[PDB]
Amino acid sequence: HQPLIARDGPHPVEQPVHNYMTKVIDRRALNAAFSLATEAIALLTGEAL
Amino acid sequence: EANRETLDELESAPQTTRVRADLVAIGDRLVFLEALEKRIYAATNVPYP
Repeated sequence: HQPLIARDGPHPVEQPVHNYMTKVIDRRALNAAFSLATEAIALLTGEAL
Repeated sequence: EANRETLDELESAPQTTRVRADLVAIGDRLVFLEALEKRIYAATNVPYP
């Protein structure tokens, strides 16, 4: 909302104003890599135990 | 009576609030030091006179 200050002639007569915007969301992502190894899989699995 | 009680002087002081404003001592006299274009002339299109 924008205000008024009432002026005199010969300055034109301004009116109240109203402003409406709506912004759109912008989306992204992140990444990280955990990679394991083979002989490590057999252990945790319980196999080679 | 050469010097009368002046009619312009017989009013009681109005009620007074406590307002925030800068007061600067220049020479011997206090002065409101004021720049309006924040309070007024802000976010309207009226130029600052």
